[PDB]
Amino acid sequence: RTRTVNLYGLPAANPNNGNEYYEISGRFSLISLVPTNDDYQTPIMNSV
Amino acid sequence: ASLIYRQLLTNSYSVDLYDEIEQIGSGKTQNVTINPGPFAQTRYAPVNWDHGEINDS
Repeated sequence: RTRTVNLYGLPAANPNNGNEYYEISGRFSLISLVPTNDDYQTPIMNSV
Repeated sequence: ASLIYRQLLTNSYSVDLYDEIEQIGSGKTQNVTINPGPFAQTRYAPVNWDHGEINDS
């Protein structure tokens, strides 16, 4: 009941569209720099 | 060569002396101070997760 009709986009009035959530799936590749040792720097009696 | 038996029997008192050695050396305080090596450790930081900046108006 208004001028602006047939416009492409998505207004903020009701974005949820009655849905609890919008979901997305994917893969997650991380190349972080751990502090982890290499089993050295550990005392000489490092054993059962 | 029989002298070894005589020496053992005669010197048996050193057995009790050695028992004292070990059972009071244990009592005495020792601390082997394992090091940190020449290479030094360090943790990341105190890091806490939060929601990022929000564009309010």
